Amino acid sequence: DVSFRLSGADPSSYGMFIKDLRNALPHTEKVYNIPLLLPSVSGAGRYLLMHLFNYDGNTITVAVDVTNVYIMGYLALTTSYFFNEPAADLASQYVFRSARRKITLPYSGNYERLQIAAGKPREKIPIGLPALDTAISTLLHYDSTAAAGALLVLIQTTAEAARFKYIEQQIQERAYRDEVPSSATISLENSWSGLSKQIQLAQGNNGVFRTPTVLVDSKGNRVQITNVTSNVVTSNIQLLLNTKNI
Ligand SMILES: *[C@@H]1O[C@H](CO)[C@@H](O)[C@H](O)[C@H]1NC(C)=O
Ligand SMILES: Nc1ccnc(=O)[nH]1
Repeated sequence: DVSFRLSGADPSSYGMFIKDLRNALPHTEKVYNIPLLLPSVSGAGRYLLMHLFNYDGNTITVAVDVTNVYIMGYLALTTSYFFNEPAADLASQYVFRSARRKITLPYSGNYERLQIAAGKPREKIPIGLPALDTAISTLLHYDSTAAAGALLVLIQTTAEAARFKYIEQQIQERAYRDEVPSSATISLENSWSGLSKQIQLAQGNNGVFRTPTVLVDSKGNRVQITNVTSNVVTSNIQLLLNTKNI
């Protein structure tokens, strides 16, 4: 398991949590020096538990699929909550079994459905450590509309930060003040699968992407990633979705 506590949290302790999260995801090889997530894992070993504590010390446990870093569901006191999707129902067979009741959320876990439920795109939702503290607090007591927004914050400040050093740094910059994500942040989130695939396809293509990936950069400018010498590949991305899952 991995843990993070918002009480006394600063950029350093957050960075330690994101390091812990990355290191909890198993891999057998690296591709261009980046850990390649496994094609599959069977049984309960597929799911990582993240223990998150809000400023007041209340806690949820979030279940994360270790092959793709997708949040499947979470436990708040004696109630489990899972996304309305087969991967999440499957996860419900293995985690939080001792919960007194299980609630299936009235949406799946993908960004498009969550944004619909939340009533806003995540371009408009501030993120940061304060927003994460709020999100944890919200998830403690069932409210499916508020939960959708909280889950958008949660996914971005955990999973997305694990996937990209840039996003981790953006959240560190928002340690004490929330701010909506940069366009670059949004772009990276949306491109993780594409980048993961192209970096793998480059293995037998001399480091050249079969299909270039269009990103937005730190300055709001739209750029093309064509090969593994790009900073996105050498710096930034920290985990690869296995092409077998793409
Ligand atoms: C590779 O990508 C680098 C970094 O973005 C770029 O400067 C260069 O033009 C590209 N070279 C090839 C061979 O694709
Ligand atoms: N890490 C993630 C979990 C759920 N949905 C996502 O889009 N990403």
